Amino acid sequence: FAEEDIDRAIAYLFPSGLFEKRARPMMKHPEHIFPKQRATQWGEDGRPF
Amino acid sequence: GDDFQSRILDTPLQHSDFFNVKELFSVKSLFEARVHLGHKAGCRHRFMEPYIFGNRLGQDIIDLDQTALNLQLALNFTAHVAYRKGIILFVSRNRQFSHLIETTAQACGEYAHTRYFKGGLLTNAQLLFGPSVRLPDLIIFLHTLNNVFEPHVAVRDAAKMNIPTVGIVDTNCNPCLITYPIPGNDDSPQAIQLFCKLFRTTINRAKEKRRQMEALHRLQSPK
Amino acid sequence: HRDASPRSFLLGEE
Amino acid sequence: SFFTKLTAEELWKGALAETGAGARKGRGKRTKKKKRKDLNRGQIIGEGRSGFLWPGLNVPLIKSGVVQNIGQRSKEEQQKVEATMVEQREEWDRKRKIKVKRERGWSGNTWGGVSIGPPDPGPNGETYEDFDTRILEVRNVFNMTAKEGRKKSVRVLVAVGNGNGAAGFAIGKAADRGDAFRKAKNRAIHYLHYIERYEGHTIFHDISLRFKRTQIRMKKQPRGYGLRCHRAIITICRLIGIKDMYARVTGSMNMLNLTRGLFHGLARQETHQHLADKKGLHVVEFREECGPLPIVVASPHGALSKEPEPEPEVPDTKLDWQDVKAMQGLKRSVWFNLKRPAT
Amino acid sequence: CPICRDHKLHVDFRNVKLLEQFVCAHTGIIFHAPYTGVCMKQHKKLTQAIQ
Amino acid sequence: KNRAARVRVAKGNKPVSYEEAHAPHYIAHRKGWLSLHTGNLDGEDHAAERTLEDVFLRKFMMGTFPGCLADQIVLKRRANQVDICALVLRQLPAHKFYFLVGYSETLLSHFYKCPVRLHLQTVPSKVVYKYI
RNA sequence: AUAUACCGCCAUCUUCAGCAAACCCUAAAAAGGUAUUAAAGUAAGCAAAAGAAUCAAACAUAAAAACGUUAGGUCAAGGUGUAGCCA
Ligand SMILES: [K+]
Ligand SMILES: [Mg+2]
Ligand SMILES: [Mg+2]
Ligand SMILES: [Mg+2]
Ligand SMILES: [Mg+2]
Ligand SMILES: [Mg+2]
Ligand SMILES: [Mg+2]
Ligand SMILES: [Mg+2]
Ligand SMILES: [Zn+2]
Repeated sequence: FAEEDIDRAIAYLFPSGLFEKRARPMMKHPEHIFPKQRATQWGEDGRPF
Repeated sequence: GDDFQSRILDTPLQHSDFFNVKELFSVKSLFEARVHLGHKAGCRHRFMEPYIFGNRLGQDIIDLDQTALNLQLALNFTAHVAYRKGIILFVSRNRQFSHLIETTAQACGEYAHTRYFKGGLLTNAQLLFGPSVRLPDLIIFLHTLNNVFEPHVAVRDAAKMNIPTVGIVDTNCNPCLITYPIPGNDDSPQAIQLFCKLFRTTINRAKEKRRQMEALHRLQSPK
Repeated sequence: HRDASPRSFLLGEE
Repeated sequence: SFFTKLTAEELWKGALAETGAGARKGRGKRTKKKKRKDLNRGQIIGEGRSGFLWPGLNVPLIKSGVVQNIGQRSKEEQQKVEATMVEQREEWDRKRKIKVKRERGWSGNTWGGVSIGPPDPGPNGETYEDFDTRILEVRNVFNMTAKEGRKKSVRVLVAVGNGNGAAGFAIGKAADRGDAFRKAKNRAIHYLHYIERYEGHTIFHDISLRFKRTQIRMKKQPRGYGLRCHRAIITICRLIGIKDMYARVTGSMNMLNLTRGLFHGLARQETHQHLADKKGLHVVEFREECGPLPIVVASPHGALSKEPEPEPEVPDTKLDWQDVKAMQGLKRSVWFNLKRPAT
Repeated sequence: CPICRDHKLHVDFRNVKLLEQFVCAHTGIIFHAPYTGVCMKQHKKLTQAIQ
Repeated sequence: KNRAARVRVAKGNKPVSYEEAHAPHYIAHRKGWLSLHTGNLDGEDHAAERTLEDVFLRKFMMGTFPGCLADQIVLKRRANQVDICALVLRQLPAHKFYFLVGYSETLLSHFYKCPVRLHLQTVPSKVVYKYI
């Protein structure tokens, strides 16, 4: 089972006819959906890396 | 346990020159690097006259004897701060020496800010950097003037935050708010290169001494 | 000009 | 009709006329203004005027092991439940008007001298419960704007102090008064002066200064003298921890210049220990209630000198006519040294 | 006033702890009535009790 | 300025749900329809009766579940079946909901002469899409 | 009766580019806060932008357009505050 099959399965099981496709149901890998964020720029002692 | 931590942190303060910074420089060494050369008399600041040896045909000369005394104090202070694992930030807006100063900070293991200084960087740090950002414990101003011939904003902003400042102050600079002023030439490449090496050798010695001090005291605990 | 006075604060209507 | 009925949120929004244009431009001398009320506050699901009892909704579904059935309260029983609800409804209303007194300031309708509490906690949970905030001036300044015409902001001057020598002041400006209070209160905690008090109750020496056009003449006083100063100086002195002092303010009574001039002088005074170090001599104190007994209040930290301080035959001090005028035998005002409450 | 508002407070020569509050510890002078806000009737009573 | 079904901006302290945040021009674009029947399709009858029934069904559920509705209800008609899907806050005891479901179903099935079922999904608190 | 108590739904500048909030700075601040070879401003929301619609693609058209301005329009869409009528 692949990402392409996932999108096809979700489209059948949750039919949405919204014109904007960002607003449609999605079951994507967390990397695609969650914005990758800059991590902590300093350690426990507080010295920037 | 508690005795060892007290020994590591309290013993260095019982010696006048714990890190032997006196040997790094000499009046002759400073004179070779043209550290006694100042701006013309017209550019002179009123609070720099104590440090000026005289006026050699319009060019103010900086007493290299006061420079040696002041540099000893400033290098000594910078070593204890580095010994205690404090954050040291090098600050300058001279673009000729921007790459040298950033390379020096990287060699020492410390930090450099040679770029445009944002208003509020120190007084409004938590907004600009994050909630629990740790500010620098010492700021070394290799140049205390910005490119419009005005005091660098971080001189006042470091005083507002009660951060000590070690700054090179040429005849046209204002040393009043510099905690440890070092009177000397700031324009010549050979003068700036000397100061960068001194601050880099000093910081590495202080960091190395702490490693050795911990191993000796740590080893004693089992032994 | 009348409701900016400290009356509400000094009475306890918080 | 049942189809022309609107919700409570829409009924109160219209009736209160809060979002209406008139309120926004402040075109009414607000009085007798409608007060919003929640009508679902004391209503229990399953309770009706008819008094029916619904198992599983407003009464126990099972009672003493018996499965209940639908029922209705008698006319007498319902009149009791209806009465009890009215009592609870009225009880809440009376509590709404009940309030807790807060001490006034210099006057009943002014904000000057009103405590607004401690500053807010800091970045790392640094609480300031030991600090108190007092208001020194609230002004409604105006900035003319093309979009809004005359636009109004609240400019608040506050002072803070822990009553133990540390105090500061700041100005906060905003469009809302509550915001100006927060801005000024948390800003002043970042400008804390430390003021030297002689023996914890007074200044180390007389202080005369001019800040812009405001003049202040403070005098060191013995214990039990109390604060006999401008009301703003009494407020700031209590914040600092000074208990006994005299001060006179002349020229302009600008509150900011008085606050800046006060902190300027109080922060640049000279402790006895500092004077002993500067001149190298002992600082000795002679109290008339202790006779000629010499009291040493500060000794030089390093080497004690052996050259006596020069004592001129006639000093060249610049004296103020107001102070000297009293000893010349001239009459004081009827307003001077009147009986006043303890400060 | 402070004395009248609290009925249990009694101005008696034997109640020295109360009387001390109305005398200056540093100068030993009895405070005038405006200082503490007591009414003239109680201030006269306080002065007699302290004496 | 257009005012229809638009929750306006204040100072960033007003919670709004996903449904409330989106103005009418986002219908069929970002948010769907709360009612789904066949009465507005082309060549279909009884639109007025489906629309009148919906208006009543929404006022009925608001009053029957006062303060217990987290969001607007969704009405789904299939054949003669009616399905009401409501997000309800967890304020009332569990047994009280079982009473109101049995009551609201029987009453609305004998009023419109169709099988009516109530579907309740309980939320811990109203879901906030954004603070405006 | 009162749109000069209002909700609701709109007109107008307007497809104009601003609005509001949290901070920070000033030899005091009524306010103001930019320089890129950079000199005190900073990090987020709403609008714009983007996106979606006119069933390829573009362009275009629609839609969208904050906060305010005109006590603008509407108590007669409906609802409702205050006052008034109830043979
Ligand atoms: K209107
Ligand atoms: Mg130079
Ligand atoms: Mg009064
Ligand atoms: Mg109007
Ligand atoms: Mg757009
Ligand atoms: Mg009009
Ligand atoms: Mg009507
Ligand atoms: Mg009409
Ligand atoms: Zn009395």
